[PDB]
Amino acid sequence: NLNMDLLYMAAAVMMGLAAIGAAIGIGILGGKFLEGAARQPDLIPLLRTQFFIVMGLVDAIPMIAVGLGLYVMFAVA
Amino acid sequence: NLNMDLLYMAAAVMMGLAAIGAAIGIGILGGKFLEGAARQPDLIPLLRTQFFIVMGLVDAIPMIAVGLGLYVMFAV
Amino acid sequence: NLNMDLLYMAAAVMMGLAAIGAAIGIGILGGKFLEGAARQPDLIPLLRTQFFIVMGLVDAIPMIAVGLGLYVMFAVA
Amino acid sequence: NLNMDLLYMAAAVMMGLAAIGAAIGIGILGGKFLEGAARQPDLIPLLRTQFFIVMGLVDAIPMIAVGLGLYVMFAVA
Amino acid sequence: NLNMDLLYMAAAVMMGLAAIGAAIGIGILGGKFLEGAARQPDLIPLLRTQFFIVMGLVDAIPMIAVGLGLYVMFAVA
Amino acid sequence: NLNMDLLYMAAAVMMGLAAIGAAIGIGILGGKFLEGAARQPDLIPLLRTQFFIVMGLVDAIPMIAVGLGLYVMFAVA
Amino acid sequence: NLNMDLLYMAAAVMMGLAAIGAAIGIGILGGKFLEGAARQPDLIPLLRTQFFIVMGLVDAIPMIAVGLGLYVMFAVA
Amino acid sequence: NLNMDLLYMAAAVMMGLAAIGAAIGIGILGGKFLEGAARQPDLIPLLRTQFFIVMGLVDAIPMIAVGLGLYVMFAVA
Amino acid sequence: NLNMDLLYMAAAVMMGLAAIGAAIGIGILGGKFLEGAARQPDLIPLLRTQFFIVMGLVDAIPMIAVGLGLYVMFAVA
Amino acid sequence: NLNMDLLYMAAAVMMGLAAIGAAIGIGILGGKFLEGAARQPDLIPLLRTQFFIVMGLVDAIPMIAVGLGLYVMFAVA
Amino acid sequence: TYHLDVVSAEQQMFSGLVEKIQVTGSEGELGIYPGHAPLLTAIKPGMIRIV
Amino acid sequence: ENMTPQDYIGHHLNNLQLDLRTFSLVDPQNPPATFWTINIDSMFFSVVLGLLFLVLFRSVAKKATSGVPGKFQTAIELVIGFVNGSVKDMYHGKSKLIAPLALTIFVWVFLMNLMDLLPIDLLPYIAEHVLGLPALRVVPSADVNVTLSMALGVFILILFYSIKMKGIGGFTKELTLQPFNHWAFIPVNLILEGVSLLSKPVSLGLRLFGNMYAGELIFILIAGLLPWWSQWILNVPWAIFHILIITLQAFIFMVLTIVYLSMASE
Repeated sequence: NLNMDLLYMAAAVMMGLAAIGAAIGIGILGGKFLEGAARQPDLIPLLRTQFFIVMGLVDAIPMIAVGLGLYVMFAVA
Repeated sequence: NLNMDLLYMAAAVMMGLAAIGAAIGIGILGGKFLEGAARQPDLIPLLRTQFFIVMGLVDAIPMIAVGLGLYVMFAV
Repeated sequence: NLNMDLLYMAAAVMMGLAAIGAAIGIGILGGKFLEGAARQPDLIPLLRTQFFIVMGLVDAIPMIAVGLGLYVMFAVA
Repeated sequence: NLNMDLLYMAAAVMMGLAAIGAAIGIGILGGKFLEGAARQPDLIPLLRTQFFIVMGLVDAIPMIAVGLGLYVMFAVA
Repeated sequence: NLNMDLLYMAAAVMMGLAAIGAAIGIGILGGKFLEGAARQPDLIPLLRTQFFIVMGLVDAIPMIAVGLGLYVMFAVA
Repeated sequence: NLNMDLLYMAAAVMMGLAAIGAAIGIGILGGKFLEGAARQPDLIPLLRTQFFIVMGLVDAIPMIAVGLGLYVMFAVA
Repeated sequence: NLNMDLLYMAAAVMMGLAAIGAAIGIGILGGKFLEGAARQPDLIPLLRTQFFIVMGLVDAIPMIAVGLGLYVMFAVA
Repeated sequence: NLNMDLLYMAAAVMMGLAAIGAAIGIGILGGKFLEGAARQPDLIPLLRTQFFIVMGLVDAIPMIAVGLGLYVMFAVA
Repeated sequence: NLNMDLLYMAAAVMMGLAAIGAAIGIGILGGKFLEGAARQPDLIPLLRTQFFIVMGLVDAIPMIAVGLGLYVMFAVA
Repeated sequence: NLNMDLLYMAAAVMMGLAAIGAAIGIGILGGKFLEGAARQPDLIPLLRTQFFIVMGLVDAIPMIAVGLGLYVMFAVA
Repeated sequence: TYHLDVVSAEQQMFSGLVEKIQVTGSEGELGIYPGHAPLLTAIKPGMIRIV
Repeated sequence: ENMTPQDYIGHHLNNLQLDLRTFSLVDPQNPPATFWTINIDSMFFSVVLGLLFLVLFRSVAKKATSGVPGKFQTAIELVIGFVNGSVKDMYHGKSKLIAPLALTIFVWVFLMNLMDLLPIDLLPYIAEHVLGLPALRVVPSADVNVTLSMALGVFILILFYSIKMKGIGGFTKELTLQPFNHWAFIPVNLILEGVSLLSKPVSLGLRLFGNMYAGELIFILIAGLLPWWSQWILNVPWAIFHILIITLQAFIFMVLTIVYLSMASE
């Protein structure tokens, strides 16, 4: 009935917003690391590890959104 | 039942906007953090503290939005 | 029933928009504060105090929006 | 009945947009002010005066928006 | 009849967008003004005049939108 | 009902989008103008003339939407 | 009747989007032009020519979009 | 009644999105080209020729979007 | 059979979002490419190869979206 | 029946948001990579390796959204 | 730490290893720490102070 | 008096149109649907302003001496110098047409816009009561036609210059080849060049009309809605703004006309 038709739309919009936010934030974080590595390569691993540290926090909420969209689509239907 | 799909839609809107804000503001912050570390490589532990301090403020409202989305989704 | 199913969306819009605005404004302010503290580390307490001064100005209206959204959701139902 | 219900959404959109606009504009202005104060700590009393001069122009329209949103929410309801 | 409710929503959208633009553009302009006044603190009366000169150009269309929204809200509805 | 209010909503869309675009574009232009004037405080008339050229070019197209929205509101609706 | 009435809203959406895109793009272009003319004041007539060259490229798609919206709102409506 | 009307609505949204994308992309590309022209004015004949090639890639997709929108408007009717 | 009309809107939104994303991404990439060619004009044929390599990635999702929207528009509808 | 109309729209929204976010993030990252490569030639392979490393993280949620929209379109509808 | 030199065309003013310095840069006051990235700036008249 | 502000606004947005065929005064209550009904109010004020301009410029040109300049002659010498300096800045050709054309455009457009500063109801009340005309609006610039006629005349001048100084061969060459110069893009080149070419004068005319129209309607709304005691606090801050608006818009029209003509010719 209408239930699944609306639930697929809800999962689609939630996961789309999550993907947009995660992709743009990770791209900015990566671009700053790229400029910092271009400036002086002797600090590349240090900036690359702090990049992992920050990127860990970046994906926090987007992955909650992704998981709840998956739940809506696959268990609520 | 009939309004449930609408409950899920409102929860999805809240959880999408919260993720949008929590991604973009922390990305903006982390860019400056990375550049400041790239300038002052010794002060990195010092700067990380302030970064966490302000990150505590940034997540404040996205976490309210996520908790209310979870309440609407599962608790009603 | 029919009456209550729409007030949660009135709460949802206000709280999503308030979260987006407050988070992005606080991110910009914190980014500039971090830049200033990266230029002159010794001024960090003064810059921190000025940032805490301005931050209360930043999140005044978003807090009104969050308060009225919680009021609607938990007293108007 | 829709005459009562729809007015809350019309105020919700107004009080979301006004908050987003005021938050972004004040964040950008405050960031520039913070960077200027960081570079030139002697000029802080002058830059603060000019910041408060300019900030009253940013809030001019968003405060009309928030007042009309309160009016629509409460008086006409 | 129900027709009256949509006029409020249209005025709400128009005024909210007008406030978003009037806040953000003025914020950017004021941030540049403050950045330029920090450098040359003796040139504030001239930069302040030019800032007003451009700021008049900025908000004109938002002023039109706000006036039309006030008209739609009060006189028509 | 469907006749007048949809026209009002269309006009509101026109004159909110036009205000957004014109305000943001003029703020962007005025930021670079004010930045130039701080670097070369003598060349101000020449730079402001070029700014007037660009300001006219920017303002030309949103005014199409503004005038057409006024037409839609009053002549049509 | 609703059939023609909604066409006004469709044209409103189309030309508002066209106006926002054109205004923002031309504002960015003009800001870069102003900064360039502020770095090299003797060069202004060349940069202005180049700016016109690129502006003729920018506006073409917004211009045709606005023209087609005018078509839908006048010839069709 | 509402079949052709919705056809026009779909064409409107399609062409508006296409105009937004084209305007923003060409604005960014032209701004960077203007800056590169400003740095080395004597190199403009080469940078302009490369900008034309890149702007062709920019224009490639909004033109098929606009062509399909025109097809929807005129041919499908 | 109302089924046909919604498919055109579904194709239109897909193709418009694809056009926005691809045009803005390609403009951002090409702007840095042009600035780099401005700085080191002898390296242009190498930067063109690198730019093509990167551009082959930017258009990955947008070309899939455009193909699928074109499929929906003709084969399915 | 009613299912396919809404399912195609949900898949379209999901894929469009994915194409927006992935394109924007890859554009920013590639712009920084190109600016670094222009800054320091002969390090292009190292910077390309790092850029690929970041790009693998960037596209992840966009690729999940693309895959799930394909799944909806060609399995569910 | 880093090795600070203070010199003029006529004379060497100071030379020695230094943990940190305070110096007035062209656009504002600046502090230098060991491992600082390469930097070039004029300095306005005034005190430079050293540890 | 009894009136709905909606109708008060309605009357002011109407024009003393008159049928060219039958010579009959149209009324604001019922508009006919015949094309040839000249809108008299804007045109009547519009040529009057041009007559005043011509009269003043002749009254000063007929006496000006290279000796001690008068206080009155100085404003005209200043405006002549300003227009001449703008032309010399953005035009190098030998055409004697450009400078007087720009001078006329600047002065006439400035005069037309100035009418908006006047009280909105003064002249319309006079025309309705003393004379008896059904309708009147006195700012000529707010007419789309005055703007579009001037823009189309400038476009005709641009075409003439492209054909003559730039050349018809140099016009077909630019239209076909530029900006991409390749035969694959030539059909695209024609469309882009035509779209931009027609965009320029439409942009001029509709920019001027939008400015004047959106100032006049703001004045009309302020008059119609607010009570008399409160009108001044919002009317006065707007006229000060609109003075700069009208000056800037006349300057923009003149300079953009100069730019377009110079780009067409050279």
